[PDB]
Amino acid sequence: GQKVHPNGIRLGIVKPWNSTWFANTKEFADNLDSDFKVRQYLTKELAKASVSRIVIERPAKSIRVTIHTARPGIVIGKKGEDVEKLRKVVADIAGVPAQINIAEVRKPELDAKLVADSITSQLERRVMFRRAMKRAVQNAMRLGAKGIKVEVSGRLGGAEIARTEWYREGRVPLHTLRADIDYNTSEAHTTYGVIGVKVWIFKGEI
Amino acid sequence: RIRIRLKAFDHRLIDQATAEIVETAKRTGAQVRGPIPLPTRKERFTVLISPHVNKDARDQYEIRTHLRLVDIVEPTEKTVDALMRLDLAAGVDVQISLG
Amino acid sequence: AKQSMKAREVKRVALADKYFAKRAELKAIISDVNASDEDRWNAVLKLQTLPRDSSPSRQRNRCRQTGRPHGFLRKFGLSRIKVREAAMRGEIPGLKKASW
Amino acid sequence: ARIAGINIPDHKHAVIALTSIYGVGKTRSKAILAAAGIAEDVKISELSEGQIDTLRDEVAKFVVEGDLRREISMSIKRLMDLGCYRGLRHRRGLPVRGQRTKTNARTRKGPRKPIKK
Amino acid sequence: AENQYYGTGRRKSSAARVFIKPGNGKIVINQRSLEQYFGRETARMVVRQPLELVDMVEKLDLYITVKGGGISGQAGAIRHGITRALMEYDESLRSELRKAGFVTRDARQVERKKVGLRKARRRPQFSKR
Amino acid sequence: PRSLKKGPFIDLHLLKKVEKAVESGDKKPLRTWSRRSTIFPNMIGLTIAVHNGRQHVPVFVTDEMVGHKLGEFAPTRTYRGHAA
Amino acid sequence: PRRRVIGQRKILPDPKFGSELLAKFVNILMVDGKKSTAESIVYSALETLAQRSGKSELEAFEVALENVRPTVEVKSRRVGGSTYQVPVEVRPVRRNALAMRWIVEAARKRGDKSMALRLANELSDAAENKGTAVKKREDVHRMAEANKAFAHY
RNA sequence: CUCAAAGGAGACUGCCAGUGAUAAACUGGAGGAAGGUGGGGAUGACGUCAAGUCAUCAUGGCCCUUACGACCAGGGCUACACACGUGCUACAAUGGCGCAUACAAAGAGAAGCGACCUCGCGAGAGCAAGCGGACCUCAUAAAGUGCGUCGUAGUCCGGAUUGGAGUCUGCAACUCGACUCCAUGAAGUCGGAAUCGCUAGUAAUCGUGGAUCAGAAUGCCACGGUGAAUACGUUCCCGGGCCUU
Ligand SMILES: [K+]
Ligand SMILES: [K+]
Ligand SMILES: [K+]
Ligand SMILES: [K+]
Ligand SMILES: [K+]
Ligand SMILES: [K+]
Ligand SMILES: [K+]
Ligand SMILES: [K+]
Ligand SMILES: [K+]
Ligand SMILES: [Mg+2]
Ligand SMILES: [Mg+2]
Ligand SMILES: [Mg+2]
Ligand SMILES: [Mg+2]
Ligand SMILES: [Mg+2]
Ligand SMILES: [Mg+2]
Ligand SMILES: [Mg+2]
Ligand SMILES: [Mg+2]
Ligand SMILES: [Mg+2]
Ligand SMILES: [Mg+2]
Ligand SMILES: [Mg+2]
Ligand SMILES: [Mg+2]
Ligand SMILES: [Mg+2]
Ligand SMILES: [Mg+2]
Repeated sequence: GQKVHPNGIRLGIVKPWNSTWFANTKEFADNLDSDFKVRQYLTKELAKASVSRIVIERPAKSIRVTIHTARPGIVIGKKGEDVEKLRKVVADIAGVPAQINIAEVRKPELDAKLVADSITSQLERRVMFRRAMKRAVQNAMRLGAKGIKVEVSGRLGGAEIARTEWYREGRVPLHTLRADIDYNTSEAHTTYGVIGVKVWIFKGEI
Repeated sequence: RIRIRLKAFDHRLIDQATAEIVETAKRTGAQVRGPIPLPTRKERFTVLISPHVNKDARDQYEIRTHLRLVDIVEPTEKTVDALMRLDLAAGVDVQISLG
Repeated sequence: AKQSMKAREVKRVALADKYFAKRAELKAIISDVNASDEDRWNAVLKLQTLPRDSSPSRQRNRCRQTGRPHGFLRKFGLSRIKVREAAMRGEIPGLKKASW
Repeated sequence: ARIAGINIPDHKHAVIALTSIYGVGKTRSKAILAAAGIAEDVKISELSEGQIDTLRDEVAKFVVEGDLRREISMSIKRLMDLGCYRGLRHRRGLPVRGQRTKTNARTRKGPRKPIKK
Repeated sequence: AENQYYGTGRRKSSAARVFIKPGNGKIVINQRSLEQYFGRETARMVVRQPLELVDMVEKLDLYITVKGGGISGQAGAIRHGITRALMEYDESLRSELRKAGFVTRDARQVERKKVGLRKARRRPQFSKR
Repeated sequence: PRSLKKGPFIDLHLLKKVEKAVESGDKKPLRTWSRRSTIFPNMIGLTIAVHNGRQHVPVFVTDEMVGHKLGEFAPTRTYRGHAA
Repeated sequence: PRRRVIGQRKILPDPKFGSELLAKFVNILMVDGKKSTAESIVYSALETLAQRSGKSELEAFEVALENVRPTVEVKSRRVGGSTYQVPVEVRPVRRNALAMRWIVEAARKRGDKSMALRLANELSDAAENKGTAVKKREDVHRMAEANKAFAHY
């Protein structure tokens, strides 16, 4: 059957929120819309920067955006030129003074969003889906995840009949609430249509 | 006397803010009554989870707004100015009243 | 929703904002108990002259990311589907799965 | 026990007995009794003629029985021969106040009429 | 038997504060007499039951304030609070009170309404076709 | 219905049309799409072609039509019975 | 049920007399959870019965229950072939439950003015071995007697 | 002290007895607020039905491009010989009506909730506090209880339908809104074959709130009050699990 979202079910237990601000009903929707626009622009702009997570905070009449990246040098540029440009655009979009922080994602092979994006890029480059998933699982297991599962669904290899294929190593205990499960998805737009990728990575119980 | 009203979606964050407020208020001479835990507000939402039909398949969500009250009675001059510059953490709403 | 359907809503919001007060004072004149019997008639006739799209009752709440005119939620400004997606991704502060 | 050309029950309270007149409900009956100065819980059997005659003119103050029936028939006939939407609804026997006709509407349509072949 | 003894009683959404002291048998609930407050004979019996069990009905004076719930819930909460007050007064009555079953707090509450059901458990009428 | 304190409603364009028609001898039908306008005691005698959705049907305004809306005399749905 | 895990639920005794028997009777008579209304009806009927007879309310009620209580009923038993109506002994608790239910149903079926009056008339008829619920006990006993030959299944 | 909300304690077959293969475990007892998964929720394995959704969105391919795109007014989605599903209100006296009088929980509010006072039979209107709220408003809980009446009648049951007169929202209540007043007062007197839900604070019954929303719930989601009956048992009906043939 259908499964609960692994991040959503853990949002108050072992996982943190991606947006941390307080608002009343008067500006809640406006803040949500501005966050959506900011994340949209940042994701579109930093497509090749290996961005895994965009955290947004609103301390007081200002916006602070933390970008978790595996290529901080590419994100920042020479003496902060690119990050300054992004700060300007984010301030323009949000209508408030903006402050951009860069967080380091060491070991990108252990980050669910980055793994899914890598598999998706390979699929769009017409790499064998089996090879892509096996490589991702092997890399994560070698780096030391307690478990990983990768699932790819759609017209794999351009087949007329779509199907779902998944691989798993170690343990991925989705029913354990206190389990550190990093889960994320991605989509590849191939000439035969859309292929969906889901990645679960287990990092031990807290 | 002045009233400090603290709103937060996270009770740990609100507890940290109240602890630092009462510390920085008691250090500067003025005494503090509280902190007082006001009743938590629980806003609830129910949504249909299927894109089409299946009326009985729903997700129920809630937002918990925690509320704290801080009394500062007999505020000194060095007490008053030692409050707005504290710059509490994000996600905490602070309302100041001159009661 | 369609692009034209979204443009209709933005135009309606703009017209309502533009003609806000010019409607309010006419309605006050019409609803005035101690008003005369001919200035009331003139105000009633003038209220119809304004474009229909300037009335706030012509606006339909739509999802701010898709344009969906059904299943809207005011607290978030989104339809139920998008609210669920954002909540699961963790993008709605303080919102989690409830149980009591 | 004879008001407005009809006979009212004698074993009932005055307020209940007065409603038997077409055009008199509970509220109008209460108003008439208050105007006449008669209690509501007294049976009209134990009422002297000097109270029935004071009820009669109070009843005559209103439009009841044949006059009311003629007025209602006249208004409905006016709708029908005007031929407005309400008049057409009255002509066809369908509900006139915008109720659903896909189902229900049995009060206006009578009992069900099965289709013939 | 020289100072006030206190008990807390709870039943459904009712909470009752009971103050007990030596006396002659006068009971006040929310600044009213027992018969003035509880018009139900069942509620009166529920209130009186611990005193009848312990044979100390006319040796004590009862001062009780209650809020929440309804008549039966308030009576049960009062009974629980009276039992606790008597236990605070004398600790040898715990065995007999537990044997009578008054020490137990009745935890039965209203079951929540659930999605897809008309009530806590009543389902909508089913039809095969 | 419409509150008494607001007075009966009438569309301004139709009011102008009937004002221009009553003073003249114009007996041509007054074509209109305004079924929401109340019939006023100033256009008894001339014919108004009210829209019903797909055409304009002419109603001859009489005294007894005062107080009704123009659409009350222009039915919108065509019905002739089932299997009749 | 299959698992045999059902205990017993204690019932508070009735206010006026402290009889769980009468409390169960009130529970059976009660509709829509209106226990105070049921208690008032039962008390009025019991006082009418007590003033009609020479015994107390409890004694008259016990006489009526003794006259209405069945001893053997018939239950269906399906074996290889056809189903038989086997006579089975009724346990005392079910005897009381059936007697009360039959009395309440007969009183509801009666056509007097008030429910308390109907219940009093039904109780008096039961004490004199007349009327419904007594005819019902008789019918049950007759069926058991007619099917006595099957009292080994 | 009730309570508000943070941090802790508590329940673990922990102890006792018996049974059991020196086991797992079961039966009962003590203590305790709670006893054996304490109650309820969340949580849905590998998969199945080419199950649903190209009309939330996204997307391969196909198709239209002075039109299958775009704007507007009016109408329709509310039709009506009929058939089915899901509900509401009843058929009454365990009740209707009148007067008096108690006892809840949960929640919402700024183009918002709107008190007091006055006017109106009423829906409401005028004026105008307080409240971004444990403070103010929505907001009187109802069933209940006491007294009186109705006295088994298609009724003082029932309130459908229709005539007349109004209120409010809204440019605008004809098609096609909700509510109020006066009058009108239909079927219906417990429902064929058949069929549904429920094992305890459940069913039944009684009110209250919220989302949507200018206005427009008998639907949906949620909250308390009162508060049952019965379960001997697994032969039979339905679905399912394990071994075997
Ligand atoms: K139907
Ligand atoms: K497509
Ligand atoms: K329309
Ligand atoms: K209709
Ligand atoms: K319904
Ligand atoms: K039905
Ligand atoms: K009647
Ligand atoms: K309408
Ligand atoms: K088999
Ligand atoms: Mg589109
Ligand atoms: Mg609208
Ligand atoms: Mg009459
Ligand atoms: Mg309930
Ligand atoms: Mg179905
Ligand atoms: Mg589990
Ligand atoms: Mg299919
Ligand atoms: Mg289909
Ligand atoms: Mg249009
Ligand atoms: Mg439809
Ligand atoms: Mg009636
Ligand atoms: Mg069960
Ligand atoms: Mg609304
Ligand atoms: Mg098994």
